[PDB]
Amino acid sequence: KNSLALSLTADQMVSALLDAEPPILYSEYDPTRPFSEASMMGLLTNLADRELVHMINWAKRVPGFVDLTLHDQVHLLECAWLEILMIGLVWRSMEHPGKLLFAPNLLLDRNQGKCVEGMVEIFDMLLATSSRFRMMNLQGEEFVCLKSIILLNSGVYTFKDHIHRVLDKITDTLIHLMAKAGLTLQQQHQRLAQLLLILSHIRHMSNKGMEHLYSMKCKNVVPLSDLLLEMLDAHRL
Amino acid sequence: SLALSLTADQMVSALLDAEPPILYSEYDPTRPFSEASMMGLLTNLADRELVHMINWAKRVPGFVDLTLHDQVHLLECAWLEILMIGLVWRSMEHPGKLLFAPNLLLDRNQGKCVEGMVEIFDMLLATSSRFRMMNLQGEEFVCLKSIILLNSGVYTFSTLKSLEEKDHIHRVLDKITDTLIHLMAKAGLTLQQQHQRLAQLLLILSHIRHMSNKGMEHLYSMKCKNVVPLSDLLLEMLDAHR
Amino acid sequence: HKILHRLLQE
Amino acid sequence: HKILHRLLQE
Ligand SMILES: C[C@H]1CCC[C@H](O)CCCCCc2cc(O)cc(O)c2C(=O)O1
Ligand SMILES: C[C@H]1CCC[C@H](O)CCCCCc2cc(O)cc(O)c2C(=O)O1
Repeated sequence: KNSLALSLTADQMVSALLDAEPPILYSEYDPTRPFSEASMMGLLTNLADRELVHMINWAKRVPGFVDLTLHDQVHLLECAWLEILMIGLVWRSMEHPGKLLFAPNLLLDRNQGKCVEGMVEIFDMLLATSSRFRMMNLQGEEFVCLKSIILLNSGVYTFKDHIHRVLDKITDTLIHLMAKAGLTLQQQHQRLAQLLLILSHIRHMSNKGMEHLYSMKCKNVVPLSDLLLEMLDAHRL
Repeated sequence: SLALSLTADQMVSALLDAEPPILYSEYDPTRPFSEASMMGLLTNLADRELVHMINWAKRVPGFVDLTLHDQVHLLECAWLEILMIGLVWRSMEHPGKLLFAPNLLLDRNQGKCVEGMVEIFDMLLATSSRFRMMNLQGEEFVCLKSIILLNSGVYTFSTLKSLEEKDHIHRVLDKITDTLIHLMAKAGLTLQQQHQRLAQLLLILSHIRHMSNKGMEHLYSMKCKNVVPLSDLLLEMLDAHR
Repeated sequence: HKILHRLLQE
Repeated sequence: HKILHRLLQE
């Protein structure tokens, strides 16, 4: 019954999460520009589908996740999947002010966002989040913490004790990293708050994104994988 | 800006003093419920709460230091989240019930009287349960409600100067964090427990955002279905969410 | 001219 | 029956 996750030290937690990180994937090598709405959405949904497969395998490696029942694992992923894709995108884009690095060969700006109906608004939100992270000098070790927090937190209220203990362990780990980096006590708690508050904006973006995906499903122009269709349906949206 | 010159005790006092009142519903318990009348009651209440909310916002330290357009944006983004956290707070001592008003307690079964409403009830009830599990204190609640006002629209705001407007908000947010930690330290919590509880509290804001997003889509559909007339204020609020 | 705008003034 | 089930179990 007892989870190995709770017995980990902060360094073991950090190391486990870094090791669990999924790879950065590529989009198609076709240099045809500009995009159409259909072709841009085609590339993005294809990429989302491939990242999702790696995400499900990453989640299995987040300490404490596989201690849950299969059904609780499914609920958490269904609730958090787009938030997790988005935080990853924002992290990848951080060193590219003004652009979203969907893939190393698919770096888009907000103007290209306009290629898709209803999309530029989402681009703008993601770009703002990227800029915020850049201005806070977000570190990779903090990023992997925040991403695992999303996985565990987003669905937890729509069910928990194990999950909340694991979340606590990740808070300890985040604070560990900030003290390690030289921040005073007051700076550590201020920074902890700043980071967690961004998670509210990520939830908002995910919810807007889910409405966008639904409309795309309804427009029935862009083929969507069965996996993407099932993740969308979970939101009964 | 005196807002940044407040001690933690002073921030708590300011927020506590600013608190709006608990309103009553015009609930006529003799009138048989319809979907139209229940949504009649809820939107009427929301409209009255919104007026007090606007005036409460003026009293949150730092808020009136913002330009008027920035104040409008923040309340436009946060209004339903702020209503919801208040409802959940009122409902905390009523397991399985939402205390919209002292004379209007509804459970999930009554929520089904409106299409698409029961799912939202369930999320609100779950939040209330969480608040109860955590033994949320009134002083913590007013801090969190002011955090929502200042945070929810801070990333959806022109020029390099419009950015300075955002910087003031972040400084006030940091003061409220300092205040939350101060409260927990005063409650005898260890450093580790303080950081853990701060996280627990701020993570609930993500769920409140979610509920507000879902509620906004619900309100939009009610407007389209046109079975309950909507106050002009409520319509403009909805309209700001596009 | 938004209602919210006016109330924030008045 | 969900792709998600298969992926979580593979
Ligand atoms: C810009 C956003 C639009 C979501 C709505 C879209 O309707 C959802 C389908 C497109 C998902 C694109 C995407 C792929 C990916 O690998 C990582 C991501 O963060 C995103 C993503 O954020 O898509
Ligand atoms: C149950 C929820 C439905 C939102 C969607 C509804 O469609 C939005 C309109 C109904 C608002 C009801 C309400 C009134 C109030 O004073 C405080 C509140 O927290 C709520 C509220 O949370 O309404």
